[PDB]
Amino acid sequence: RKEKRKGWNKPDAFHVCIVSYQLVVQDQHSFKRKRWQYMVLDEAHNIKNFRSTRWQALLNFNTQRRLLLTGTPLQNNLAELWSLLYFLMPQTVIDGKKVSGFAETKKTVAKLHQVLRPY
Amino acid sequence: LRDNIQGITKPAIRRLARRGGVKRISGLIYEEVRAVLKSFLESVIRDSVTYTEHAKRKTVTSLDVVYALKRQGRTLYGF
Amino acid sequence: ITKPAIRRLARRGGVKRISGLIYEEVRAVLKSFLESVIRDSVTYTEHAKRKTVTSLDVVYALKRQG
Amino acid sequence: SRSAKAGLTFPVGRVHRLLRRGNYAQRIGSGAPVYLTAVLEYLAAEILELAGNAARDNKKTRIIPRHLQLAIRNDDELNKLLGNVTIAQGGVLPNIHQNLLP
Amino acid sequence: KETYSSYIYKVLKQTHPDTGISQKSMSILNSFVNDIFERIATEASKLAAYNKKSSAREIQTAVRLIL
Amino acid sequence: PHRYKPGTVALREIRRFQKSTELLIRKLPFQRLVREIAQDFKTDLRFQSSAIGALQESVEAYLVSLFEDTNLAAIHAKRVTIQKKEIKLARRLRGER
Amino acid sequence: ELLIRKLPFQRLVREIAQDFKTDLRFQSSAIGALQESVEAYLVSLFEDTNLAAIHAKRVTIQKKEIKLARRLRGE
DNA sequence: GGAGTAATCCCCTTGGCGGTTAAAACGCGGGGGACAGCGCGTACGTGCGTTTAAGCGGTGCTAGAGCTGTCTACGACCAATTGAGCGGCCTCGGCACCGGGATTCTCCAGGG
DNA sequence: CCCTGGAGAATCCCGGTGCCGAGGCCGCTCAATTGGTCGTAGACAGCTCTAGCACCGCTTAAACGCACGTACGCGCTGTCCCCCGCGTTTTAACCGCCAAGGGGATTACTCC
Ligand code: BEF
Repeated sequence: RKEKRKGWNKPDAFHVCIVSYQLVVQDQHSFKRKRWQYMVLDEAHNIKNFRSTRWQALLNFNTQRRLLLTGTPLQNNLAELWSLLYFLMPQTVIDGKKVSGFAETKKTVAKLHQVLRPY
Repeated sequence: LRDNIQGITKPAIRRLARRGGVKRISGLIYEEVRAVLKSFLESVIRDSVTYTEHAKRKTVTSLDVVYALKRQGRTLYGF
Repeated sequence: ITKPAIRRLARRGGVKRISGLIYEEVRAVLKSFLESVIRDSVTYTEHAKRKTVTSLDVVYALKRQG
Repeated sequence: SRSAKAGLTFPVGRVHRLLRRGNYAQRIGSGAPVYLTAVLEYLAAEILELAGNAARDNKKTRIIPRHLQLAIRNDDELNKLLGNVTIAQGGVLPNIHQNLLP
Repeated sequence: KETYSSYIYKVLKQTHPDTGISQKSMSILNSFVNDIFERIATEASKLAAYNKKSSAREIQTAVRLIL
Repeated sequence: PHRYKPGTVALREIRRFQKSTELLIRKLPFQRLVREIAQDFKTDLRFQSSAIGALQESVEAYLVSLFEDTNLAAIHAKRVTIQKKEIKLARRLRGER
Repeated sequence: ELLIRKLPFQRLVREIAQDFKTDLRFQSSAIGALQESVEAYLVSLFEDTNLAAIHAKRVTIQKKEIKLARRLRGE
C-alpha cells in the first residue's frame, strides 16, 4: 500500500478513502495525518464493542460531520443502543440509567423511541 | 506455513538500479545484487544465531537492528 | 621513497607494467595517511599528564574505531 | 529549574542519577556530569535551527523524513563522526552518469 | 512520560518563536541524541585508567576526538 | 507510436524515481525473504511492529550503495550498466568475509 | 624492515609532526611502526587495485584503479 | 476466616477466507549498451658506469622517567521540605500533491 | 547530409478547506536541597638514570643516467546483444471476518 502512498496525502487522487474496519483498527497512528470530512459505519450492531481499539482510533478523529449507517439497532441492552449516539457524537452524559433500567418496559421502549425520534 | 521468493522483479529491481544511477541494463544487473543481499544477510544472521546459540537466549527490543547492522557494515536511522 | 624503491614496488607490480602509474599515485596519500595517524597519536597522548609521547597513553588510541 | 546553571534546560534529576551512576567511570571528580546535557542542548539547538529552516521552506511547515535525510547527509562533521549510517523513509542521493546518459 | 520536547521548544523560542516541526524528526532526535550520549560515555570511560589519574577532561577528550 | 531513444526516456525514469520519498522497492516479497531468513533457523520471534520497515530500509541502504559502487566500477570499465564483475569488485574490497 | 630506509621516513615524520606541538619527542620506540603500517595499507591497496586491473582486462592499473582500491576498502 | 475446589471472564490465540494491489514478468524495437583486437607509439623496461647517506660504534652526562614518605584536595551516605515539568488535552497557525495554466524533454522526417 | 516544424509526453507557482500539530497550561509529587558524617584519588618532595647524542669516523645501499628498445591505452571498428520503455498481466502480503477451547486469574461457595 506504500507504493500508492507517494502522491496520496493531500489531493483528490482518492475522492474518498474507503477504509474498512481493516485499516482503522491497526493504524490509528498512521490515520492521524490527513483530514477526513465524513465518518460512517455499516450495520453497527456488531460494533457494539465500546472498549475496542477502533473506538480509540475513531474518537480522536476531529471530524466536522460524523454519520452512522446502522442496519438494525437492537431491541434490548440499552447500552449498545445508545452506543450509536455515542459514536455519532460523544456529547451525551455517560449515565443512561436515569431513562430506564431500574426505575413496566412499555414506557421504557416508548422513551427509547422518543429519544431516537430526532435521530 | 512458510513462503519463499519468486525472482525480485523486472520493475522494482529496475527502480533499484534507477536510484543506483542506471538507465539501460546489462544481463548482470537484476539477479546478482539480490545474491549479494542474500550473502550479506546470511552472514549477519550467521553471526546472530552464533550469538544466540552460544548462550541460548532470545533478543531484546527494536534497538538491536541499528547496532547489529552497524557491526555488519550498513546501519540505519529513522526513529 | 625514491625512484629505486618505487622500482622494486613495480617489480612486484603486476609484471611491472604498472610502474609509472604507481610511481605517480602511491605518493599522493602517503603524507595524508601519515598526517592522520600522527594526529590520532597526538590526540591520544594529549591526556597523559606527561610532557612527551609515551606508549602508556597510546595503547587504546583507536579504541573507538578499532 | 534544576538545569539553568549554565544555560541548560533539559531535565537534570534522572540525568544526574544516570551520569553519576554511568557505570563507566569510578567518580566524575570535578567534574562535568552536566556536559553530556550541554552537548545535548547544543545538538538540540542545531537540530532546531536546521529543522525550522527546512520545514519553513519547500512551501510547507512540516519536516518530511526526506528533509532530515538530506540534512544528515549534508553535514561533514557528522559524516566523519559515524559515516556508516543511513536515514529511512526517504531515498538515496539522486545520480546519473554522463556515460550512462545518452 | 518524561519529554525533552518542552526544553527543546524553549531553546527554539531562544532561536525561533513560531516554527513547527514534525514528530519523526523528534524520534530521530531521540535516537541520535541517545546514541551520542552512549558513544560519549563509552569514549571517556577508561581514559582515567590510561594512567593512574582516575572528571571534566574525560568528556572533553571524548568530544575532542569524536569531532 | 512515439517511441524515442532508450536512455533518455530511461533518463526521465531516473528523474522520476530519484525525486521524492517514493518507495522504489515493490518489495513485500522482500519482507517474505526477510521472514524466510529469520525463521530459517529459529522461531517465536515476537518482534515490534514497524521493525520490518527499518530492516528493509537497511537492506535498501546496503543494496543501493552496492548499486552506486557497481556503477562507479562499471564506468571505470568500458561498460556503463551494472555488471556482476563490478559488483565483485565492490564487495570483495569491502571485506565481505 | 624498512624498504624505504629508516632515516628518510624518520626525517619526513619529524618534519610533518613538528608543526603540531613544540618540542615533541619520541622514545626509543615509535620509529619503524609508522612506515610498517603505511606499507601495510599500501600493500592492501595494491592487492585491491590488482584485482580491479584483473577485472579491467589490463594488467596496468591506473589512477582510477587505485582510487577504487582505496575508496572501497572501507574509507 | 483465609484458603481449597471449582464455576467464571475472557481474550487470545491454531487456523482458514473476503478484499486487495501491486510483483514479477512478458513483450516487442532498436539503438544504445557489450566487450574486445588492433595502431602504434608512447609507455614503460632495464641493467651497469657514477656518488651522499644510513644506520650506525669509539667518552659523559644527558631531556624525560620511574621513583617511596605522608599526606592536600574532595565526592558520596542519610533525614523533613519542596519546586520542574511532568500526568493529561488538544488549541489557532498553517498545512498538503495534483488542478487553473503548459513550457518544457526527446525524436523524427522534410525544409534547406 | 545540417536545421528544424511538428509530433509525442508531464508536473511546477499556491490551494482542497477542514484538521496536524507541539508541548503550553491545571497544579502536584518525588528525588534535588541543607541538617548534621566521612576517609579516599592526586600528589609535592625526592635521585640518579636508559641508551646514546654532541665529537670522530664510517662502507657500501640505495639513488642517479643511457642507450636504446620493445611492447599495449584508448578508441576505431567490429558485430552483437539485448534488455529496457512502459503498457499489460498475472504471482502476491496485510488486515478484518468467522466460530471455538486453554487457561491465567478470580472469586462463588465452602470448610476444617
Ligand atoms: F449494511 Be447491512 F447489510 F445492514
